[PDB]
Amino acid sequence: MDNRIKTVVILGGGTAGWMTAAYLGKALQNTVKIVVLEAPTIPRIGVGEATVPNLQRAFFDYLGIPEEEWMRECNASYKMAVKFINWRTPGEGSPDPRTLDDGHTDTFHHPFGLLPSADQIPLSHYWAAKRLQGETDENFDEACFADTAIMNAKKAPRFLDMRRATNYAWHFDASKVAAFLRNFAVTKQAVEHVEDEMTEVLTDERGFITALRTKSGRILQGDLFVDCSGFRGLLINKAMEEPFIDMSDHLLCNSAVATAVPHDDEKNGVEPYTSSIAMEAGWTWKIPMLGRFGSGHVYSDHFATQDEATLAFSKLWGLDPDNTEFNHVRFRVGRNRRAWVRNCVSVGLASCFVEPLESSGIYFIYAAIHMLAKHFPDKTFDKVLVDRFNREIEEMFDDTRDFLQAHYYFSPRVDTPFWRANKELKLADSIKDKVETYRAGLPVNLPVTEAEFRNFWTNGSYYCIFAGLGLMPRNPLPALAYKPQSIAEAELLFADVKRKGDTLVESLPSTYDLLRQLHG
Amino acid sequence: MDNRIKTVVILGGGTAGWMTAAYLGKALQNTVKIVVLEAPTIPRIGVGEATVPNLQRAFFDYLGIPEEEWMRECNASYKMAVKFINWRTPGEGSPDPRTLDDGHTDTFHHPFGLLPSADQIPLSHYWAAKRLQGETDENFDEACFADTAIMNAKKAPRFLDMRRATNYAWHFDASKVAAFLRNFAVTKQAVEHVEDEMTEVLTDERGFITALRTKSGRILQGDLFVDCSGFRGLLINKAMEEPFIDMSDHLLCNSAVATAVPHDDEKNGVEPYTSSIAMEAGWTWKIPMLGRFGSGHVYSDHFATQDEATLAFSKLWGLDPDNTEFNHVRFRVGRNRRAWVRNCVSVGLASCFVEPLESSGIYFIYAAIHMLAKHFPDKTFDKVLVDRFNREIEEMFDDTRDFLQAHYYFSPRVDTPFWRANKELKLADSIKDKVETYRAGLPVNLPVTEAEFRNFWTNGSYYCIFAGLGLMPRNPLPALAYKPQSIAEAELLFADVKRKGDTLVESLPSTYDLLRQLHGAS
Ligand SMILES: Cc1cc2c(cc1C)N(C[C@H](O)[C@H](O)[C@H](O)COP(=O)(O)OP(=O)(O)OC[C@H]1O[C@@H](n3cnc4c(N)ncnc43)[C@H](O)[C@@H]1O)c1[nH]c(=O)[nH]c(=O)c1N2
Ligand SMILES: Cc1cc2c(cc1C)N(C[C@H](O)[C@H](O)[C@H](O)COP(=O)(O)OP(=O)(O)OC[C@H]1O[C@@H](n3cnc4c(N)ncnc43)[C@H](O)[C@@H]1O)c1[nH]c(=O)[nH]c(=O)c1N2
Repeated sequence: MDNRIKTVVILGGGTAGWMTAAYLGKALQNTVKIVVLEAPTIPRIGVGEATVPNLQRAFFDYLGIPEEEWMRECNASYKMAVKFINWRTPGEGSPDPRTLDDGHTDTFHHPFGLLPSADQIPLSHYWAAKRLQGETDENFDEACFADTAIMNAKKAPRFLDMRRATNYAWHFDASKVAAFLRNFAVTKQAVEHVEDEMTEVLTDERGFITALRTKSGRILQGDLFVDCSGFRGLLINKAMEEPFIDMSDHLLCNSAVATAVPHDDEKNGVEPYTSSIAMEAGWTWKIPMLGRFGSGHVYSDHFATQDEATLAFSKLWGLDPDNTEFNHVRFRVGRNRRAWVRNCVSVGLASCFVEPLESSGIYFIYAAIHMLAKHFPDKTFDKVLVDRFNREIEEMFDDTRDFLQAHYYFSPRVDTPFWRANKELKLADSIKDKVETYRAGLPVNLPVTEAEFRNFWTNGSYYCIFAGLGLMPRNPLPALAYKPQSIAEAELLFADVKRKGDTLVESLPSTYDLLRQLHG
Repeated sequence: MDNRIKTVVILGGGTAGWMTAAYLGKALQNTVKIVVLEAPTIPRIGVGEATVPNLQRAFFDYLGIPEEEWMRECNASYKMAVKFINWRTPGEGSPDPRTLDDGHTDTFHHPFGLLPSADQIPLSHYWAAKRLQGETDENFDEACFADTAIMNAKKAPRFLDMRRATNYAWHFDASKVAAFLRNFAVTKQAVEHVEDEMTEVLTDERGFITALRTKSGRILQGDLFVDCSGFRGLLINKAMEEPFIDMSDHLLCNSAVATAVPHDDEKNGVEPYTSSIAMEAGWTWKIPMLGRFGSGHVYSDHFATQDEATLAFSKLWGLDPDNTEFNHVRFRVGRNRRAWVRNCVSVGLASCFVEPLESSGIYFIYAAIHMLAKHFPDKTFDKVLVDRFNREIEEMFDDTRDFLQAHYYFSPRVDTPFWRANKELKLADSIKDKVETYRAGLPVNLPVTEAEFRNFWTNGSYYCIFAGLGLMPRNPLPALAYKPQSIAEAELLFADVKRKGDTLVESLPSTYDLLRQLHGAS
């Protein structure tokens, strides 16, 4: 008896939809019919985008697509961290860092460099102990990651022989990634591409979807439906009546204004990182690419009108407020009660979302798809398959939401009503527990070298954001008081970070030069 | 004012005690005074203990003690698995397997070999699909591990050149491991050994221990106390008054009768595995070493009297009850509500315990030790360090309690009250959750190759036990129906098991011959 899913209908032709078609195309080995229904009429988000390092391994590698192939197609650039600018100090927006009391610029990094360990203790803890004992004033990113010296010099993460120097994620234009995966899906995975608008969702009496009707009159039948229709959530929210859980009491930002600023790569090179530039009522991203950089001011629409934000955004880069090609989007912050209901699976903005502070959005998509491939059902829609998928989404999303909440709740700024309101907010119990662990000087979420998605943000990453913002431990890791040999060892690791950080800038090619050989 | 712990007092000098002293002696880098108070007691028959593969990485390697060096000191032998004999068929115990309704012997293995994967799916899942679809008649352990063929031939997990062939753990007389560690702490880390009986625990107004009185009139001052006093929990249960949570409503067995049996190694060879031989009111371990095997009937004393168990144990091996030297113990099952209270940390039998069906005892020691070192305090005894250590202990203990529940609740024997009463136990929520996941065809706790202690028992292990006992998923993993190529890729994996089983059975030395060379007996 064949009780398999025979047809999969994906509603949506943005990044979520085509990622889904590309990945299920590879995963279901031409046993299922895959249809993408997408309205050219209804724009897709596409704003210039950044990612995290597992993208290549957990997605493109699955598709059999080498990095340098996809990268060359979407004008892709290298990302080694998020660099935070003017998060600690008061004032209006500026690209340039204000000065701290110690005379350092108000900047701190969030690299993806893995912290070295000595005696089963990561370097961060050795660094925190010397700090709290008055034996060093040096900053955490400068002391613990060579990457920092590479980024400040704007050098690349690869040599010209393409030998890897450091860990890195990607910047790219979303549209181009969408377009690349659309061609891939259609011409290599044989996905049917339907260009039209859905007008009606047909369900049966048990509340399962049977087809989507299009304005042209075609009826697209299917056994499984994936909702990549964006924030409107036309299947999961509208048709299935799954409620969205609003979480504007955990993160306040709900709006953005973006554009693509052109840029002189011969003069200033290219920064190999995403900058996140604090503002009075939020922050602004900057995503360097060959010839241009994407940017956008994320803000709360309770603390600023579309005007003020557009104006502050425009001031930042010296843009004309009245004749610029702006991109205004209001966004959901939260997750659906249940991500997958009956025979509808939400993926993308139809599912969960947080502001783009740590580049969560594309990660969420390929993690949800992977979760769906693993729990892929037949027509009986086993309750346990659906519920384990849903528990996995739930955990992945709360992990990230708390890590983001950590960026705002510990910030010292109190100059504007936005920043003050970010301290009135209640922290989820799980983040408070981790803060407690941290304050006791213990590690939070030690790395383990699938289940990455459950605990994606490691000790290294909590230290960048806590110690960067100035949240320190109450005291040093107590065990270190008994470990004079391990402390000496860690002095060698600290030297090793400086000697490597010195050696690589002298030998490494600039980011621009590396993007020259890669691209046109 | 220096806030560090200057003196650590360990009560007890069995395995828990001397592992604690040696590990702390390395971890605290001679900045702390370590004192072991323990009573001489007496010397007893070594009924043998079995272990799991991390013992060397997580403990002996930390101390810089090479495998061969410590094995040579405790007549150790190799363990590639636990082998379950007659857990599916009724009747009195026999070392020899009974024959199942389908013609197979009633034996199944729990190896330590990690499973291979095709398309991010464990080979177990390919086996279960074929099995539920009628495409293989083969057992899980035969299908998915070459260790099964190596064990059936009694071949060693290493070659004579000492090159590794399989994953394994150890068999040994733990009294000797304790004596070897005692020597190492005393000669190489200047531990203070006080051979005396503790008679009083002194405490201050806030409930903290300040010193231990001995019979001879010592008052041993300390800042941190480790309770390694055994089941008595003299510090954590008596002095600190921390309740033990009895958990005999999750696992029934609470007793053991054990002896060491001389063995003809030139005749029978040496099994590289621990055997679990099902009995009417329990089960009996067989833990081979060179020259003898340790053995012991674990039982519930609600369902059997000591004399009954002891007689059934003897009959199993053809022993003369009156001419055999037995050790007899009644053990508690559970954990202390908090393993660490104030300045008293409990380790070993003083802390938590479960029957030794899957070799949890020494594991619980070095795991808790490791957790103590990670959360090692000063004299402020920050309540977050104490609470996180306790969190880890109970998560470690529940993982293992869950795993052991799976062994009994899914046994299809109904022939005696003991076996029936196993099926009227309440499963914990988390083991029930795993069963559901398994029953839906999904993986259970997928492997990821520190934090191993959270999630130690992985998908392979849950399949060895579930499938061994007869609990199958209700239907294959559904994704597999859509993956004709992955299925074919797993067929090659199945073939690599068979071939590697053929080669290693031909090329490996007998476990006997390897032991002879390692212990220098030939
Ligand atoms: C301001 C901002 C900034 C970022 C991000 C979001 C936001 C709001 N993200 C998230 C990321 O952009 C997002 O995950 C995808 O790129 C686009 O999401 P979707 O495909 O789900 O919806 P999207 O809205 O993009 O597409 C919806 C699709 O559904 C179709 N549709 C809707 N209604 C229809 C109907 N009735 N009939 C037919 N079709 C219909 C649309 O036409 C379209 O094809 C992100 N992530 C990241 O990793 N790093 C980053 O830097 C950012 N940056
Ligand atoms: C039946 C059975 C079978 C097994 C196991 C246990 C049991 C009960 N174990 C567990 C393992 O054998 C055990 O945990 C350790 O070997 C010994 O643990 P302790 O040191 O905590 O107790 P243990 O009882 O050995 O030591 C207590 C110490 O405290 C001392 N003491 C008590 N009161 C005192 C006082 N007032 N003053 C001074 N000193 C005092 C004692 O004298 C002794 O030195 C096991 N594990 C495993 O990993 N695999 C296996 O196969 C088995 N098998």
